This record gives sequence, structure tokens and C-alpha cells, in this order.
Amino acid sequence: KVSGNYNYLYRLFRKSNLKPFERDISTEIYQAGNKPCNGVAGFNCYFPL
Amino acid sequence: MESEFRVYSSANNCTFEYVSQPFLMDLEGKQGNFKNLREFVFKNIDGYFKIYSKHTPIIVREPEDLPQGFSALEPLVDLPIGINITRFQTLLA
Amino acid sequence: ITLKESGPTLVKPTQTLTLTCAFSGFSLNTGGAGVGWIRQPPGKALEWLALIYWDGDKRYNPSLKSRLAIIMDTSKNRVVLTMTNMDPVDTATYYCAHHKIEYIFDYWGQGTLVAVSS
Amino acid sequence: ALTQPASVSGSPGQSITVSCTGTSSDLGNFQYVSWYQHHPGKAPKLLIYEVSKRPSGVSNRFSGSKSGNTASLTISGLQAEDEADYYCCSYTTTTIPVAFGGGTKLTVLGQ
Ligand SMILES: *[C@@H]1O[C@H](CO)[C@@H](O)[C@H](O)[C@H]1NC(C)=O
Repeated sequence: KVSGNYNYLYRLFRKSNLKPFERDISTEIYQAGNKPCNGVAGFNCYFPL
Repeated sequence: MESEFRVYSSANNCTFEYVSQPFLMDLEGKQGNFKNLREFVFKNIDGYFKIYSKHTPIIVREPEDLPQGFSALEPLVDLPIGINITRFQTLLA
Repeated sequence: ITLKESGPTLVKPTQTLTLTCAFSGFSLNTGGAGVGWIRQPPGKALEWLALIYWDGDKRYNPSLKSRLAIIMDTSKNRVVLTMTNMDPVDTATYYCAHHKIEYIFDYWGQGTLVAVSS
Repeated sequence: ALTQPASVSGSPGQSITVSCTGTSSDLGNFQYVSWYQHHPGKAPKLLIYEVSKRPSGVSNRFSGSKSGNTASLTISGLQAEDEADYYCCSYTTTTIPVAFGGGTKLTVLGQ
């Protein structure tokens, strides 16, 4: 797309690695280790796709 | 009969359909003198699920007393979904 | 293939332009093709206005976002461009065209010219 | 950006060549640049897509080639109705994503 195609998404991180041929369809807010963070985004919390 | 057929309510689009000959049981049934032994092995490997099945027809013995007989299981279903599976469960009567 | 362009001849300085263009015959089962609108006045070269894909995405020229709207029929009949708060420098001719990405404008319509009544 | 000479002239029949160029920083690796022709009172038509690929319906006398930062087209065997408004259109990533020439007006000396 001439100004950018944003219809294709990719994943930057998970909780851990993944076994072969597996599908991680589930999407949720990801926190970093020990900080209590849920519901919305912010510090050490943003949408992984 | 088909008592409470509304255990599944919402559906979107069905893709694969297959009709086969029914599983071998006895005609009707009663309480006591249990005969059929259904046995399945459920396994998951490399993103592939698999169900192995075996069906022993006739048992005439005391209650409990699980036998020492030996039998293998044919490969029934090889299922390439590729997902995390956790909540497979049938319903009894 | 036929492309039909319709628009007003003279418009008021405070009016909004409603250009329409119809296309007959395309391979709609594709990705990246679409319908584009371009204009030029006499005495100055060409400059691009807008382009629409088949997924409903609208791409206008920058800093002209608010005064450009697109009606897409979803019936493969016609595409309407409605532009508000016109300027007498925009009195120009308008071409509706097909837009792939290699062919920047593959087939060109006849277009219509418009001028201000002021 | 993208620029070309405003007008060009020459003897009828042969000996003409029209070029475009632009700044390499604005130019996104210089792919998919096309050459069109505009007529007064007639709809413009496509002649050359992506430098040196020939579409259907055009003659073999039209040719195009690109060297370094400059692209160009040549035509041999000119005629009395071969005066044109040859435009180059290209992709520019930093500014407005499409750029459309600088204006050309070919004239002949047959009269
Ligand atoms: C997914 O796999 C985990 C094991 O990693 C398991 O505990 C869980 O029940 C599975 N299903 C869901 C829906 O999380």
C-alpha cells in the first residue's frame, strides 16, 4: 500500500518460546516480570502485535 | 432420546463433514452386567493430536476386577489442528 | 473497458464539488488495484489527488485530509469524490483512472473540467 | 524530487531523446517509474512501464533506458503527429508518494 500496508500483523515477544507448528492465536496485554499491570497499556505494558 | 440437544448454541461456519458406520455396542442396555470396554489413548506431539481406539465387546465377570488381557490399539484419528488443547471431555448418562 | 466521468460545469465559490466516475469491466479478484482521482489546471503541471483500494482504504494527498471525502458504492457501479470548501485555483480538469502499483495509472478516463462562478 | 526539460525540439524524422532525473535521497531506490504521453483534447495513454518493459499495443520505435540517477526515452521514425507531452511519473518516499514530471511540449520543424 502506497502510504503503508497495516493489514498484516506480527508478534514481537511472548512469555517463553514455542514448540514447532503451534499457533498462538491468543492476544492479551503483556507485563514485564514483577510489576502489577493489567487492563490498559503504559509502563512495561503494550500490545504484543 | 435426544435430551437437551441445546448444549451447543452458536456456530459460524462448518468445513469438514464425514459420516461413518456407528460404533459397535450391544442393543439397548441395562444396569449391571457391563460388557463393552472402550479404551482410547490421547496423545499430542509436534502440534499433531492423535486418538488411538480399541473396543472389547463382551465382559462377563464380578464387579471391579479389571482384566490382565492384552490388546493393541489401531490408529483411529490423526488430527492436524496445531493448537493448544486443554478441555476435551465427553458426556455420560 | 469504459470509464465515464461526470461533474458540474460551473460551481459557486462556496459550493462543494461532487465528481462521479463509473468503470465497466475489471478483474476485481485482485490485490493492490483501485480507483484514483487526479486533476490539473491549465498553465501548471499534473498533481495527484486521491486513490481508493478495493478494501475501502482511502489515500489522499497530505495536508488535504479534511476537505476530501469518498463515497464507494460496494456495487461495482461508480465512485464519488466530494470535496468541500473549494478554491478558485482548483478550477481544473479531473481524470478518473485505474491504479495498480506498477502501472501507476493504467487506463485513463476522459475527465471533466470545472470552473468557479465568481 | 523529479525534473525534466520544459521543452525540446529537433529535426523531423529522428534525433530526439527526452530525460528525467531527481535527487537520490528523496528517490526510494528508483523502481517503478513510468512514461506517459498526453494529447491536447484527448485522454492520456500509457507507453512505458518500469523503465524498459513494453506493454501491448505500442510500437517498437519507443524505447527507454535508465543509467545512474537519470532515466530517458528515445523514439525513432518521427511523424507529423508525433508531437507529444511526454511525462515521467515515479515514487518519492519523503514527500507526496507520487511525482509527475515537469512538463514537456515537443514541437516539429516541418512547417
Ligand atoms: C495451554 O497450555 C498450557 C500449558 O502450557 C495449559 O496449562 C493450558 O491449559 C492450555 N490451554 C489454555 C486455554 O491455556
